Formats: sequence, C-alpha cells, structure tokens
Amino acid sequence: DNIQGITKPAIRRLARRGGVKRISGLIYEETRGVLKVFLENVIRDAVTYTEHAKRKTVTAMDVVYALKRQGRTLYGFG
Amino acid sequence: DNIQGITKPAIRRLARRGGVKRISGLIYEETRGVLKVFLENVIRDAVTYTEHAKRKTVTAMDVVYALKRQGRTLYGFG
Amino acid sequence: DDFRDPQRWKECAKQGKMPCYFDLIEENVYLTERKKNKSHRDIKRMQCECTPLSKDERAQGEIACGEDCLNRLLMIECSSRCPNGDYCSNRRFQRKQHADVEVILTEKKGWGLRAAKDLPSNTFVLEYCGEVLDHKEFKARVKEYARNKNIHYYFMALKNDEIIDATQKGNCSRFMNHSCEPNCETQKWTVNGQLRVGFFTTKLVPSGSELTFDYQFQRYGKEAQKCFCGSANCRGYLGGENRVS
Amino acid sequence: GDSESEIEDETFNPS
Amino acid sequence: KTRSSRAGLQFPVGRVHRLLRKGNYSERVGAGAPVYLAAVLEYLTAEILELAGNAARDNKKTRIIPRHLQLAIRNDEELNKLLGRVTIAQGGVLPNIQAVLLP
Amino acid sequence: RAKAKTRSSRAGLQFPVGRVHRLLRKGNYSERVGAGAPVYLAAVLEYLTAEILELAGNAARDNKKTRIIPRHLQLAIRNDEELNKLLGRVTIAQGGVLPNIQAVLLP
Amino acid sequence: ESYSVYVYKVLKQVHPDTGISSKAMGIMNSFVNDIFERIAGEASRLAHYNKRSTITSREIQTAVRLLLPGELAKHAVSEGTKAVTKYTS
Amino acid sequence: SRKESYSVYVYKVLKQVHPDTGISSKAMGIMNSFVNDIFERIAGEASRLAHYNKRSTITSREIQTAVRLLLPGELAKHAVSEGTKAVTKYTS
Amino acid sequence: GGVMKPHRYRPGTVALREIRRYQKSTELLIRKLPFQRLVREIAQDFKTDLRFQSSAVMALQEASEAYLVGLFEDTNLAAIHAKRVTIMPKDIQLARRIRGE
Amino acid sequence: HRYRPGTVALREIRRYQKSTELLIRKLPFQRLVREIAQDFKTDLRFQSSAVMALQEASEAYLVGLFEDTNLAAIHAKRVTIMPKDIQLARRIRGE
DNA sequence: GGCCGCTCAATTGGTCGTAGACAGCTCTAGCACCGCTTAAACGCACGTACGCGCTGTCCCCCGCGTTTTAACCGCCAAGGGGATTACTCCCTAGTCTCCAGGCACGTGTCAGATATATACATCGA
DNA sequence: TCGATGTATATATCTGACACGTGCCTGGAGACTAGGGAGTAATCCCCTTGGCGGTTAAAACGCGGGGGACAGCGCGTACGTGCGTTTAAGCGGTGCTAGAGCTGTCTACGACCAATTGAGCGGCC
Repeated sequence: DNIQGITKPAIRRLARRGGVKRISGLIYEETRGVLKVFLENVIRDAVTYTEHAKRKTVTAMDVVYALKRQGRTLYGFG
Repeated sequence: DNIQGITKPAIRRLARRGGVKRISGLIYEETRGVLKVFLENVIRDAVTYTEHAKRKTVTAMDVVYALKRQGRTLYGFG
Repeated sequence: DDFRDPQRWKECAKQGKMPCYFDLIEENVYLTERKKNKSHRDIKRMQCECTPLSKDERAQGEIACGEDCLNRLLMIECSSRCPNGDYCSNRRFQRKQHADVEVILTEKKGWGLRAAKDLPSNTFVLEYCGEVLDHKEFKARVKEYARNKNIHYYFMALKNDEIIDATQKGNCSRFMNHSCEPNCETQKWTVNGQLRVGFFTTKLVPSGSELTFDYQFQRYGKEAQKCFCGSANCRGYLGGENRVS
Repeated sequence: GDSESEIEDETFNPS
Repeated sequence: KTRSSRAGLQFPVGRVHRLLRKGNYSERVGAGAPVYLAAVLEYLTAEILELAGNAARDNKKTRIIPRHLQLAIRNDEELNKLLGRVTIAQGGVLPNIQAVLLP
Repeated sequence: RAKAKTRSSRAGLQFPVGRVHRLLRKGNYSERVGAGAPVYLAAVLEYLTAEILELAGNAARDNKKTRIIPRHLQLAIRNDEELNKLLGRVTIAQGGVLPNIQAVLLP
Repeated sequence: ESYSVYVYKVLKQVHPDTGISSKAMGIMNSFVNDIFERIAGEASRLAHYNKRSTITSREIQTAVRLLLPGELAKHAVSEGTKAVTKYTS
Repeated sequence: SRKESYSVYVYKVLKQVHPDTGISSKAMGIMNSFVNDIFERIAGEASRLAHYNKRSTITSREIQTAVRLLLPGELAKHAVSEGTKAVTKYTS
Repeated sequence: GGVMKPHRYRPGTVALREIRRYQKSTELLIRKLPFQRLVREIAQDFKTDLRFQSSAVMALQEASEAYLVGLFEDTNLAAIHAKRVTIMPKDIQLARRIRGE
Repeated sequence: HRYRPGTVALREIRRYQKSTELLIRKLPFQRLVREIAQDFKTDLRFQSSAVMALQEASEAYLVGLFEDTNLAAIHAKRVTIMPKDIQLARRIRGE
C-alpha cells in the first residue's frame, strides 16, 4: 500500500506547478488512481522489454523506450 | 471563397452525428476555420508526397500517408 | 358500440339522437401518394435501444419499452423490428389501443366527447383519422364545403404538404371540443415512416369529464366561429379576431 | 427487402 | 505441402516472410517469426470477423459492411483500445446520447 | 599516397558525416544510402542544434547564468512556436515548465 | 496484391452463412497491413535496441505483448505458440 | 567500452553560436537525446518514403522531403536551404 | 371555417431525432462538389495546376468528416461539463487546446 | 498578520514554476514503482536513474494533466478543480 | 462447357559463413541495513472565498414554412498523365589498407550552491 | 495613509563539476572493382477534367416563440492558511553478492541460390 505514499502536499505541489489555485478534497484519490494507471502502463511495457533481453534489472533505457512507445519521449536518459 | 461551400446545414449535420442537441450561431465560422486548417495540414503533406513521387496527381495513398503521418490512419482507401 | 351498427346509427342520426354518418375507419388513408423521401426507410432505422426483457421480468409484468424507451421519448412508435418484439408497449397506434370514450350531445355547443373511464395523465386517447389531402384537393374540398354551407370543419394540418380531412371519413375523435383551458393535447407521432396525430391527456381526467384541446385554429373563413369554453381566458373566437388566409 | 443494398454496395467475389 | 498447412493456419507464410525481408525490418528473419506473426494476424482477423458477424445478426443482415466492422471494433473494450486512433471509411460512430440531453 | 580530410570538412559542417552515414547503413532504414543523404541530414541536424542552442544561450543571459542547464532548453523550446510544435510531446528531465498563470485566477 | 482471398477462408470458419462487401474487404485489407506494419516495426525496434540482426519468434512475441492489450494478447500469444509448435514438429 | 555520443559535436556548434557559454552534463544528455530523436524521425520518414515509392536508395531528395514533412513552418525553409547549401559545397 | 393545427414539436426533440438518424446512417455529410472545390482551392496555394483522383477526394472527405465528428463528440462533453447544452466557439477552442493542437 | 485565502496559492504557483526540482518525495515514489512492478514480474530490480526517469515522466504527465484540467475548471466558470474536471480532461485527451 | 499451358512464386537441399547461445568471469551496481538530522507531513481551529441552487430576464436558435439555387445523374469527349518494357551508365556496396579523430581517464580550476544582511515589492488595515 | 514579510540583491565563501589535456584504439577515408538500381526514352489507355442538359432535393431564407444562456444573489459548506506536533525522508555510512556487461568458443541457423515444383489465371478446342 504505497499509493498513499504520494502525499497530499505532493499532489498539491504538482497541481501548483500546473497553475491550479484551488483544489477540492476529492482530487487526491482521483490523482492517485491516474498515477497508478499511468505507472501500470509504462511499467508493463518496461518490464516486457526487460524480460525480452533476459535481464533482471529495469534500466533507464527500458523506461525511455516504454515512454517513447506511448508518445512521451523523455529526454535526458539516453 | 469555396470555404462558404461547406454549408450551414452540413456543419450542423456533422455536429448532429457527434451528438450535439443545440448549436450556436458562431460555431459555423469557427468550424470553417478549423476545417480549413485541418485540410491545409493534410493537403500540404499529401502534396509533398506527390511532388516527391515525381507525379502531378494526388492519389488516395498520398492522402492516406499524409493522414497516417498526422496520426489518424484511415482504412478503406489502401 | 353505437357506431358499429350502420342502420341504427343512420336512423338515430336523422332523429338527432346521434351525429351524422361518416365512414368509420381505423386509420388515416392517403388519397394520393407522394415522393418517398429518404426518411421512408425509417421503418428499419428507428431501432430502439431498450433491453430485451428476460422471461422473468416479462413474467412479472414489467413494461417493455416503458417511459425510458428511447423511441417513446422521441414520439416514435416501434416497428416489428423492435428488440422487445410483440411485448413492446410502444405500439399503441399500430395495435389500436385507444381509450374508452363516449359521444354526448351538449346543451349549447352541439356534439362533444366525454371520458368513459378515469384516464391517467400523459395517456393516449385516440388517433385523428381521416383523408390526407394536398393543397389543391384541400382547396377543392374547402370550395365544396363552402358551397354546401357546412357549419362544422374537420381540417387538421398534418405537415407542410399534408392536411387530414375528417369531414367524410374518420372516427370518434372528430367530436372533441375546443377549450382555452384544455385537459388534452395533440402530438405529431411517427409510425412506420408515416406521420400521425394523436390526442393525449395532460392530467388525470376522471370519467364523465368532457374532453377538450387547444385547436390553434387557422380561421380562413370570412365569418368568425364563436368560442364557448367559458374559461376567463377565453379568446372569444376560435383563432380570435385575427383572420388568416 | 434487403437485396436492394447490393445495388448500393456490391459483394466481394473471389472468382 | 505449403507452410500454411504445416502451421495449421489460413493466412500465407511466404508473403509474410517475403514482406519482412523485403520491407527492411532487420538484416535477417528467423523461421518462426513469419509463422508466429501470421498466426497473430489471423487470430486478430478472426476476432474482428467474429464480432462483425454477431453485429450483422443483431441487425438482421447477412453481409459484413463497413458499419458492422465499426460496431464490432467499438463495442469491445480492447479492440477499441487497439484501434482508438483509427478512422474507418463509411463506418460512422456508436449510437450514444449523453444523459443530460434526453428530455 | 594522398592526404585524407573528413567529409564534414568537405561539406563545411561541424556535425559528423561518417557517423551519420554509418547509422543509416547500420539502422536498416533502406538497402542503399545515397552519397548526399548523410551530408544533407548532417547539415539539417546541425542547423536544428544551432537553432535551439541560439535560444538556449539567450535564455541563459535572461537568467544571468553562463552555462546551459535543462531549464534553459525547456524555456527555449516552449517559447519558440515552431520548435514548440516540433517538440510538443517531449518531456525534458529536470526541465520544469513556463511561468504561466491564467488571467482569471488573480484579482 | 491483397489479403482478400485469405480473409474469405477465415470468415467462413467463424461464420458459414455470411458474405462481405468490397468496402468491408477493403477495410480488412487496411487492417491487416496496419497490424502487420505495427508488429514488424516494433519487432524491428526490439531487435535494434538489443543490437540483434535477426527477428525471431521471441522478438514477435515481445512486440505482440507490447502492442496488443491484455486479454487479447493472451489469446494472440496462445495462437502464435500453437502455430509455431505445429510448424516446428 | 567506448560508447557513441554527440557531446563533442554539440560543444563545437555551441562554441560557434556562443563563443562564451558553457553547458552542463544534464543539458548535454538532453542534446544527445534530441539529436538521436530527430535523426530517428527523419531517417524513419525517409525509409517510409523510399518504401512507398518502391525504391531501395535513400538519397538527399528523400531526406529533403522527409525534412519538409517533419519540420513546421519557416523552420523547414531554413533547414532545406542549409541542406542544399551543404550538398552544393560537398559537390564542388 | 378554419384549419386546426396540432402542437409543434418541442424544440430540440427533432434535433434528437436527427442525432439518431445521422448516427445510425453511414454516408457523406458534406456535399461532394463543394468539398471537392475546397480541396482544390487550398491545394493551389501549395502547387499550381494539380489533379485529384476520386478516391483521393473521398479519402480526404472521410478523414475531414471523421475529424469534425471526433471534435464535436469531445466538444459536446465540454459544453455539458460547463452545465450547458448549446455548443459555443469557446467549447471548440477548449477541445482543440486540451487535445493538443 | 495573515494572507487572504488565495494569495499564498498564487505565490506557491510562482515559486514552483520558477523552480526546477521534483515535487514527489523520492522514497515513497521509489516504493510505489516496486509495488506496481511486482504484479508484472516478481522479484525485480531497478537502476537508480530508471526510477528517476519514471518520476520525471509521472510528474510531467500529472503537471500536463493539471494544466489542461485547469482550463476545464476555468471553462466551467469555476476556479476549484474537481474530479469531474480530471475525468473530462482524460476523456478529451483520449484515455 | 472443360483441358493444356504460362507466368509467377513458392518450396527444397545444399553450401556457406557468421549470428547467436552457452559458459566463465569480473566488478559495477543495487540492495539491506544502521543512526541522526531537520524538513515535511499531519491533525485542528478558524473564517473567508467560493460552489452552488434559485431566480428573473433577454435573446437567441429551434421548428416551421416557402422559394432559390446548384448539387447529383449520366453520358459523352479530349488527352494529360500514370503505368509500364528495354538500354545503358552511372553510383553505391563491398573488401583492403592505412592513420588521425574521438573517447576514456586524469589534473586543475572556477561558476554555481551556500551563507547573510541589505534594500526593495507586494499585500493587510 | 501606512503595518509586515519575500524576493531579488551584493558581498564573500566554498566546492565538485567542468573543461581542457594526453594516450592510443577503432572506425572513418581513400581507393579499387563488379554489379544492378533507377534515369530515361518510348509507348500505350484510362481515368480525370471538362462539357452540357436536366431534376429535385437541399440550402437559403424569413418567422414566432419558448428554451436556455446568462447575470445576480443568499446561503453554508469546505478549503486555504497557520500553527504545534510528529515522523520518516534524506543523508552519510556500513557490507554483501546479484547479476550486468563482457570475451571467448563453437554450434546451427539463416542468406543465398540453383533447381525443382505447383497455383492460379488464362486461352484454345
């Protein structure tokens, strides 16, 4: 049960960076759900790439390829 | 100005297919602009494929490829 | 049942015991066909999205294509292709499921209609049956009825090109009187790609009560038909003082 | 009455 | 006998194998790659056609038309996700009305 | 024999030509690679690199800094509309966003 | 060239009493080419990221599990494995 | 093992566009990702163009078309000019 | 002598019927010639004296209609979300902005 | 001395947009990845940069979602974001 | 109507070469764990800004009605342009040979992070 | 009119990231040939642009009126702000050994390709 580890202030700060002035008290669970779904999709792909290479460790390139596949294309990790 | 050729009821009809119960009177000019921009992007790419192929006619494959590049694959004209 | 015997009816009509004879017909009849619009195939296209009732729900008596029927909400009757088939309660016009009504001679307005049983609100009463005419045939029959000096008129505007005439043929609905404070209303229902008009209650109407609706009467005649609804909001004349073409 | 659809959209023929 | 019969498939193996080598996907193509790919393509086609046939029957029609393919693809949770960014010619949309629009 | 200068020098480019040529042949993009494809591609890549670095250096001056940091690249990309449309679905690590408040949120 | 001839054979196996129009057949032709390019392109990426020069059944299986959703991937992978089994014996 | 990169080339270009400006390792990493990403997109599109026209050779002409299809607005015009200019100097 | 007229359809109820009719059907919603001229006119800004196939223009029409349909479907949700029924230009602008254009 | 409700919010927006740091704590996020990954393959292992990358993507994705969500809240003539705003944004984006 | 041939492409056995799987090994890296700091998260009190449901109004877009217009049918014609056989000649892959450009590791240093009061911008009464 | 807290600010301190440097592989450059891709001519024909007459549906247009877009408001909940308290995230540090990355050898797998062969389309009888 680590999703509660994404604290109320962390969600608040992300929303603040996004420009949100006021947040209702039901946003936290929804955001936790969204983050869980996003991570599940990216991790599923990264783990599949990891299994293919016969490796036990998920590298940064594995996450980059998973993010490239889904149309995020993260720069800074090779 | 053939953009006027995309008639008032045609735009209404497309909005009807989209499930819109009531349409304002400023939607038509906005939709015209949006449609023109969309077509300009697709045509520009399709015409580019045609010029590359040393041809003068725009085939259906040229349109399908331009649409595929825009990220909207179209099935039926393959 | 009084209208089911032509001989008794005709003699009672001469004696003033019943209204004059007309051909009793169960549905609207078109005298001349018209160019079949692309909408004619609606017999097929108007598939409702109701859940096919299970053997359990149907055995319990649940209302197939009830108030939440997507076709009912749009005033369209289900065809034989409806998911609920013959169990579908949205085929009232096609199954002739009219209400119980009686024809009465009023003290001062002539013939009228009254409810025979208590009718819940938003309940269907009757279809306005008659002959469908075009503008030329309509004007020809107006010119004849004007020649015959008819006091009562039975023309109902169905669509832009179609007027129903209940003068010579029709049903019991032709006796419902005009009220400025009505208890029933009309609705342009769609049946098998064909347009129909029907009367519906606007509130619960107890038995014995006279049935009335707002005619919105397009007075074309030179003279003016006087209004006898008695309500304080009475327009004085059907269609008021304003004469139209 | 559905054979009318063939006039508007013909059936693919493998031979 | 042909390789399709050996694999127990219906889709061609030669053509899939030919396209992989000719379409520059890698320098080499193995032996099980085209067979596996052909089987997956066939299975997806069968899944589409199965839903298409069912849609045709629920509309009491005996020929698959573009509208039937549209209903089949959009009335499934995962095919919709696979073809969420695809447009089908003469396909239309799923009939639907938002609940605040009905009278 | 004869001397041997690099194809980048012959083309007048700073980005490599030989490396671009190897990646095309060893990346399975086509069976053959023309002798003008790597030169042209290297020039385009170099131009795009110069175009973004120009904006990055300017952003560095605006923040009174000397080195280029991920934030400067983020500012440079999101403040230029043509590069923005080219990189509108790219996330830059440690880059942040643009200072931006909607006009209805403040009195 | 098209895949129409093969689509007929598959169609009769899931539905004997049905036909298919030229437009629907055209859609299926596009669908086969699209899924083929997606899988082959993904297999190409998998081989390239691992510095491999050969696309094998393993490569396709990884690409398929990545490209298709869950339950569908389970059915697809089952069919692929069965096909390669009968092909190799 | 020796590993591929574009750091030295990005640095050389930086020294030309800004003679007195540094760059950090994180930013350089971003630049390497950017060069590889644009390279993969252009080469992929050129491959797609070569395959659609049933050709086997990717030439400067295909790259030019891919570049014109990939870059938005005036940025494409400048890029195309730089490419043509480079090829011209390479031919002479 | 007058013609009585029944009650008009309640506004929007006919619109709902049009929604069902068009959503059920599968056909071109834009006139073919006017659309074909539009394709040609804008194409003249990119290359003079071009020529089009019939299947090519059909494809452009399917994509354009599908694009507007997709746009309106997403925009409708926005109008509903704003506790409104009528669609406004601001709704389309919002839909395009959230989509990423 | 206290600030009027909203003033510190606007101030927070400025400092976080001005800053370039990560907003989620590292350890809680690091465990979250390991838990979610366990359902796909048991007994995995992660590089440090790999978990960082997932965090960069997750925060960038949420920020991107909140900016677009904010437009919906503003569009609805409100200021406070609500779960329906996120739902609308995800439905329009195509998820 | 059905049988013999062609054009294409699918399959086979073999040579051939080299990509990959196994097996060994090294050492980078991730992991578990301890103890303290000190910033952050948490739970609560408070009151204000806001989301909301109701309300009255205006005006806007609908359904309806009628006319105006050019979009489809369709058929026919001219020929621009696309698709497609042979020639050849140019360009590119390939295999060899050579050497300097580029990458890994190694000092030295200097720009940003840390540390503080100064002095100015912004928001509350 | 003017309380009080933050940001940008100037000054110096401090330090580990930058960037310049040498060493020396390995991969790029030059160079040759054989080969076949595609540039081109030369031809064919088929759909495309273009013409018109002609129908009738759709589009344009103009209207009444009633739905809803909208502004303004009263209510009261709920979220922002600030505090005092709690705790675990963060750091620096410990030590272990999983397994990442690599080099090497050999086995078998696939490209090539000549030859072997039928599938599917077609014409000839």
